[PDB]
Parts: sequence; structure tokens; C-alpha cells
Amino acid sequence: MNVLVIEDDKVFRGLLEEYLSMKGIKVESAERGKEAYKLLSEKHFNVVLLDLLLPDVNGLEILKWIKERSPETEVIVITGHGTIKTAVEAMKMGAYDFLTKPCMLEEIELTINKAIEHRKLRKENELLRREKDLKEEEYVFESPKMKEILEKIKKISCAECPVLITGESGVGKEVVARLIHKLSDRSKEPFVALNVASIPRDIFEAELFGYEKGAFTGAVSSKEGFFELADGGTLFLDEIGELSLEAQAKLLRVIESGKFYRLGGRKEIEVNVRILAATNRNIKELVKEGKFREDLYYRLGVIEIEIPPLRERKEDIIPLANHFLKKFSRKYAKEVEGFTKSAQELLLSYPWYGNVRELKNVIERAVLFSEGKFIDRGELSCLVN
Amino acid sequence: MNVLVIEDDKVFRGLLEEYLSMKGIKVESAERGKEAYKLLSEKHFNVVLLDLLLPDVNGLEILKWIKERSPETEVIVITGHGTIKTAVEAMKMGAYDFLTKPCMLEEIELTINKAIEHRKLRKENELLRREKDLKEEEYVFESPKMKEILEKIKKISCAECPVLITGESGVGKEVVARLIHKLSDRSKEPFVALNVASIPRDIFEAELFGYEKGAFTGAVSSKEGFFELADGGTLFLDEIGELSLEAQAKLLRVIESGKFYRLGGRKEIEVNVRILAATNRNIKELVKEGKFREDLYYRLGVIEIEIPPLRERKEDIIPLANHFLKKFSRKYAKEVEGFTKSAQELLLSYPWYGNVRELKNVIERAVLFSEGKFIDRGELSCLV
Ligand SMILES: Nc1ncnc2c1ncn2[C@@H]1O[C@H](COP(=O)(O)OP(=O)(O)O)[C@@H](O)[C@H]1O
Ligand SMILES: Nc1ncnc2c1ncn2[C@@H]1O[C@H](COP(=O)(O)OP(=O)(O)O)[C@@H](O)[C@H]1O
Ligand SMILES: [Mg+2]
Repeated sequence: MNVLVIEDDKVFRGLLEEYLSMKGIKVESAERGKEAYKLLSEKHFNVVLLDLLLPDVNGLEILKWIKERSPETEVIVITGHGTIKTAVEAMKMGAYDFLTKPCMLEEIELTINKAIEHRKLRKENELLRREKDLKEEEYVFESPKMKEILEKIKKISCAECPVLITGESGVGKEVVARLIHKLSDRSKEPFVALNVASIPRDIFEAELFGYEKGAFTGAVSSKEGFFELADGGTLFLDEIGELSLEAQAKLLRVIESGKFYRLGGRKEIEVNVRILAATNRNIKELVKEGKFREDLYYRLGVIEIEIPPLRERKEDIIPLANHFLKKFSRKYAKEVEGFTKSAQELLLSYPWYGNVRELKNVIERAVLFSEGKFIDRGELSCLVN
Repeated sequence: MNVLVIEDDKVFRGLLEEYLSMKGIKVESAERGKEAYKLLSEKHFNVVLLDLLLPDVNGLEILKWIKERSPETEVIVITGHGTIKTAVEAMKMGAYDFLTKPCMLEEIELTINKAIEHRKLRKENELLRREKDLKEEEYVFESPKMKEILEKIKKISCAECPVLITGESGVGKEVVARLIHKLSDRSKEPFVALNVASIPRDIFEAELFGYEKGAFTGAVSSKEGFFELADGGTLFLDEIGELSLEAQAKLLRVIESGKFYRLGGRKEIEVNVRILAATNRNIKELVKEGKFREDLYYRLGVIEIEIPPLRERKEDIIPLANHFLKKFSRKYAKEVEGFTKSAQELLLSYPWYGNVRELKNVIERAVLFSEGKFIDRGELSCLV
């Protein structure tokens, strides 16, 4: 980490230089504005200690210069006694915190550490989000059945009640839930996808609801749960039919009161989370067999979206295939432009029991083994029909 | 959001209540320490303004109770003028910040906002991190070939120099980069994976190194790149061959001095990032064709690990196949639990030129198609 100190006071300045020097942080100093601007033009800094009062320039201008160029640089303004208004103005202008010249070295340490933590937290947030953005995909709804399902999704998006998405696996259930959140008034809020079937039943509740210290053996400290962390957002539970009966009851409560207890808790907690659920099974049968609460089935089933197989929407097949063609043609550095005229026929003729997920895997393999500029019916031969 | 105000001074408690009101934040009050304790036992507050000087109790006492019970709670301490020393110790115990009774309403706003931002970033990061842990895979390393590579990795992760991972596609080069990271000294630091081919070249250089205003059409601001974001951690560049000659030059310098300039930049940046690269191609070739710099090639290959194809690691095939069947079976709630003997023999005899990725993709489709308890030779034979 690099720090830039812009102070005129040889005393206070040195104190700063020393402190930073002691913590193992690279430092550079500037006695005046013209020198600070020079350095600021040659080196990127993580933290800048700026004194609002400088001989040749008005500190505030430097702060403004810094904030326009690199908002990622934490900036701490330095001001004297009784100059709190400008410090507050400075902060309103983008300064993170401020130091009063003079002050305890402990104040210097705490203020600088607070700024360092913010930066740490800020970078982590950016990285995880940018990493997530890399995986963003664009969807295809060119079939009548889907074209209208899209419209219904637009109508239910801003509702606060739950949606139950059904259909054969690999049909696009999670995709639909993503759009529901994307088109809703919560879109900028978190979207959490949790597959109930793949997460260990014995860990699921602790993760969804969170737990207090000692609620179960192993629980050394207290941990928040997805419901809390996703507060204000949307929670998507895939394969809802695999929820334990114990878990089903707790879920019905949140859907009813938006309140719940952590495992081993006494304080009731409230959250505002839209719940979206999906299943590729027969829940009605699950209710009869007494494995799935009928009440929950009724509530989740208020708004229901049914996604039909790929077989029942051939208008989607080719478009989706082209989408995947391009996608993988990139990921794997290959020269596949499109599909042979006959190859397209095979695609349309196949039943795609795996549906879109199958369609995806097939094209990805076809593209990975592709030699020419096109994919023949023969290249789909070994892969499907 | 729930906040709890614990102030005895009637005027200051009014300001805090007003500000919290202006913001639309649910508020609750206490004038004496013991009243605070009751409320604190009833509700889970997100932020607490705690005055240090209370008639019956000492603020510090409540501070320690909160930091221990619910650490999740942001605590802002209050204190009179010229009493800084008590506030400093307060922060030394877990208090996020402090206010000075009295002060501008704006001062209260800025401080409270910073505490709300701190909580927001904390929870967002915990969430994004946990959504990632959810996608962690268990890795299968049974063959003796992979067994010894695992051993080599261990001796490597303790070094800081770059590593060039080579091997056919779908062989597990990225899986290996991750293990190198987990076993290294920067395991707790970030690991950033980027596939140079999957991203259009123009968008790539900007993303990796960042850019300064004017670097290209519309770049209205200066932006950090993945290199800065991965600082202190590890960066994995897959399909390293697709790097533009310009990108190669910047990478070279970062490997030599940890310094570089953003795209169209003049404000030097310095990072400490371990570099791991992968390729299924022959760099030596690309060098002669003048497509890849020779010096970078040598710097990246200081340590070079070749990950063999599946057909040369037959011991991994059944273990891999079983792992995948189990994984996709749970994912789709299927009743499949294994492969018939005839199925197993096919998996072992098929050459898997697409390697592990091809195996994974084929088992996924087999599970999607299945409706029984086992996958037979017929379901596989049509897939391969
Ligand atoms: N309309 C679509 N447009 C683009 N891709 C889609 C579409 N529908 C599904 N997919 C892709 O097909 C695969 C099946 O996805 P998914 O929604 O998870 O199905 P399901 O939840 O029913 O098992 C995913 O990789 C997804 O990105
Ligand atoms: N040893 C392993 N155990 C379990 N899964 C593996 C293993 N090796 C690779 N995989 C999986 O195989 C696929 C190929 O992955 P990857 O590392 O990206 O290959 P490569 O980088 O060589 O192209 C991935 O989805 C990965 O999770
Ligand atoms: Mg690869």
C-alpha cells in the first residue's frame, strides 16, 4: 500500500510520516500543492493525507481533483481547531474522515485504520461483483409459449408474494427466477440461489436461518443466515420439494410474517425477502404422500409459472443453439460460425429430454470437437441422435 | 433497519432521534443503562448509539456486552467535549466510531452513514463470499500421475514466482491453479481467474489492467482493473496465448517489478500479485511466429507443470465419473446412484479427448436422461 502526505507543518507531517513508516507503509510527502499535483500525476495512491490549508493552493481543490480521477483513493483531510465546517464540507465532497492538527497519535492510528478497512471492504466488494458480472448471460425467449411467459413474469415481478416455477429439469427454471428478480423493483438488491437438494439437509437450516453460539455442536460463534444477508432481496430455492418437513414449517412462517428465529435463538428476526421456488417434481403427489406440507404448497402455488419442455417449443431450439454456438466458440478459441442446414434439422428433430441444459452440453461438445467453420449433422451424430 | 439510542442528555437524544427520523430509520430509546439492557435482550439492533456517561452505569460496560453478544452490531459511542481519551479506549474495545455531544446534525449524519456503509459492505461481502463457497467442488486425484503432481504443487505454492500450467483442454489446469493458491502463503488472499479467450480483446486489457479517462471511446472515468483488485493475492490467466502483444509487455513488467500503468495511464500502480498462467498450446511456437514475447515465455515458465490427459490417468476415470454422478444426481433429485458394469467398462475404454470436462458433461446428460437407479452402457454409448 502507498500513501501520500500533503502537509506544510514539518512537525505534524513528520509525525504522520513516522507513524506510517512504523506500520510498514510506503510513503511520500509534499510540502505544497504544486508538488502534490506532480506526484499525484505520476503515482497512484491508496491513501492521501491532505491538509485543507496549504500555502500555494486550497486543499479542497486537490481533494476534488483526487475524487474526480480516483475515487478509490481514501482521502483524509487535516484541519485545525474550530474549522469543523470545512472538514464536514470536505467529507461531503468525498473525504473519508479527518484529523485535527494537533491530536493524539492514537487518533492518527484509529482514523487511518478505519480508512484502511473501508478500502479493504470496498475492494473486496468490487472484485466479487466484477467476478460475478463476468458470468452474466443473455437469455432467449423466441417461442410463443415462452414469449408470453415473459409477459406474465413482467406482471408478477413487482408483487411481494412467492412464485412457484415448475417444469422438467434443464428447462430454464432458474433462468426464469433470475428474470423475475431482474424485472422487479428489487433488481438492485441481492439474488440468492440455493439448491435444497444439493446442500446437506443437516446444514441447510443453519445456513438459511443462521445460528447462535452453541445452538448445535460445532457452533463456536454466531453466524448470520442467507435470509439476513439477503434482506431486501430475493431468495431462490431450487428443488424446494427436498426441504425437510421441519424446514418447510419455518419457511411457511417467513412467507406469512417475514419473521423467524435463528437456530438456538430467542430474539425474533424480521426480513423482507421475496421467495421464489422451483421444482421438477410432482409436489401434489408429495402432499398426498405426506412429505410436503399442503399449506406451504398452497401459498407458494398462489402465483405459478409453468415452463414447457424444449419439445413443446421448437421455435426456441435453433435460436438457443446459435446463442450457445457463439458463447462456446469464444470460450474455446474456435472458428465455428453456425450450423449446417441439415445439422439444424437434427436439432429440431431431437426430443431434448434434458431440454435446454442438454442442448447446451451438446453444442458445447460439438464446438469443442469442431474443426471447420461449421457444425455438420455428422458432428451432432456422435453427440445426440 | 433497527437502531437503539442510549442517551441521558435530553437535547442530544433529540438530535439523534431527529436525524434517524429524517432518514426513515426505526428508533428506540433508553435513558438508563438497565433500560438499555432490557431492550437489547428483546430486539436485535443493527446500530447502537451508546453514551459513555450514564447515571447508573458506565458506557464501556454496555459496549463489551454488545460486542460479545451480537458482534454484528455497529456501535457508535458518544462523549462530551475534551473527553477524547475515553472515546479512544471505547474504539479500542470494538466501538466503530464516536460522536461528541454536542455537534452539528451534519456531523451526526456523516458518522452514522459511515457506520451504515461499514455494515452494508460487511454483509455484502459475507454474502458474495458465501454464494461462492456454495459452488466449491471436491476434487478427485486418484491416479499416481495426479498424486505426484499434488506433491509437486505443495513444494511450489511456497514460492512466489509465476507458474505456467500446460495440458490439453478440460484436463484441469484451472483446478490446479486453485490448489496452488489454497496451499500457498496467500491462500486467504483473493484468487482471480480470467479466461483470456472468452473475453473480447478490447474489453480484456481494460478489465485486467484498468484504464484512465480517454484510454478509448467513451472511457469517461478512470477504473481499477482486476490486477489492482487481486493485490496481495493470486491471478490466474487461462489461454495465456491469446494475450495481445501489448498486454504481454505490461504483464512482463509486472512480473519483473510489480509495477504497471493502466490502459492509457500515466499514474503508476504497484501490486504484489502471484501469477499463474495456463495454455493448451505451444508457446515456443507462438514465440517464433512472433505472436508471443520470448522474455515473457521464459518468465512465466520458471516453474512449469504439465497436467496429463485423462487417457493417461485411467485411475481417475471411475472416481471422477462416480463423483459427477453423485453431484448431478442430487442436483436434479434423481434416484441414480451408480453405473452398471458394462457402463463402467465403456468409461474406462473411451479415450476422452475432451478430458475431464467432456466426462463431466457426458455424465450430466446421462443423469438427466436416467429414471432408474443405474446408468447402463446404452445411455452412455449414445452420448459418446
Ligand atoms: N431462455 C434461455 N436463454 C438462454 N439460456 C437458457 C434459457 N433457458 C435456459 N437456459 C440455459 O439452460 C441451462 C438450463 O438452466 P436452468 O434454468 O438452470 O434449468 P432448470 O432450473 O430447469 O434445471 C442453463 O445453463 C441456462 O443458462
Ligand atoms: N480432479 C478433478 N476433480 C473433480 N473435478 C475436476 C477435476 N479436474 C477437473 N475437474 C472439472 O473438470 C472441468 C475442467 O476444468 P478446468 O480446470 O477448467 O480445465 P482446463 O483449465 O484444463 O481447461 C471443470 O468443470 C472442473 O471442475
Ligand atoms: Mg481450457
